[PDB]
Amino acid sequence: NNVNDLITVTKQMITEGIKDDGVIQAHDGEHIIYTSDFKIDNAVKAGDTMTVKYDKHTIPSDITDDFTPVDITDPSGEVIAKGTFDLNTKTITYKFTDYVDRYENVNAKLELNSYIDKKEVPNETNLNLTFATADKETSKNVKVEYQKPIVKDESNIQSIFSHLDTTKHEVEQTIYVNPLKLNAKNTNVTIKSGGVADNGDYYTGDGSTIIDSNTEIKVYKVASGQQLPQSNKIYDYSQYEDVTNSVTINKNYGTNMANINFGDIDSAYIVKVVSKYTPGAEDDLAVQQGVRMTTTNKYNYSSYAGYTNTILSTTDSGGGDGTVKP
Amino acid sequence: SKQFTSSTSY
Ligand SMILES: [Mg+2]
Repeated sequence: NNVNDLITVTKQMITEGIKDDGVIQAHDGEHIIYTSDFKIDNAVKAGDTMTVKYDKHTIPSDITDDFTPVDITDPSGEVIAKGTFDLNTKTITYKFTDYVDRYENVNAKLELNSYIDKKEVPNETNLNLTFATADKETSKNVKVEYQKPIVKDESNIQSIFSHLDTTKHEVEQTIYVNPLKLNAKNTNVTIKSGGVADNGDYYTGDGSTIIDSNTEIKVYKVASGQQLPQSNKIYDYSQYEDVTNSVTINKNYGTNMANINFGDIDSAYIVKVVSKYTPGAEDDLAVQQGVRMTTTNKYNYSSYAGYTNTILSTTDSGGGDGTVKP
Repeated sequence: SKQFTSSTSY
């Protein structure tokens, strides 16, 4: 019962969530906003469906798996349509309720947020984004930019939050240690709740995590000819060398603070940390965790590099209205 | 509900 041909799109556009500069700052958490205004033909009836298509390179939620499309509701809360999302086709199917049997001259407005899908965009690139409402397409050219490591002599590090589970209250951090493959002497990495400044200085910050013996920490060695994705997200760990049992890990080094002793290294490593957080903290954006890399430089003192992640959120909207059928 | 992403603190 697809009625895309009965949906008339009167306005649609793609806009950037933080700054209109033609560049999606994906590691700054910059979202993409797709807005669509459309009319629903009077012939549309309960159970009929329409579709909304996201660009293949975008995804409604970057770090959670729990996306459910927002209802389309009228001003008093009547549900006009219920939506289901197919991740594989990047498509919402909206199914109309008997609202459309009781009202006519029905129109609706969708505001759908999305992020760069790191699986589809492993490295920086130019994209021609194309979104669609009921098969009516609109496009926007953008560049995707990712972050760079903080570099101080041979200390060089970067990290992202790569997953968030709001049911089990776990957050996953993916850390690139020495991505530049430098000769990093006496390498130690600290992971801590709250903040680590670019120069390694600790700060309390505005979020927290819980780090203890039940924190999960895995460490992988990257070969000299292996290239890490700029997205900072690893979807398959199988081609890297698991060296978790060959480095020293102290999950209780300090208060909510773990550290890893690497010694002298000449290679990049990936560290994946799964820590807990305070239930509900995601609604206050109060989940924050940082990393510090220390090495000994050629002048016999320590060089530090720091990196901190936090979370951002968006909320879709779907509204409509109509006049009562006599 | 909400949809989420990772960001950088500075
Ligand atoms: Mg921008």
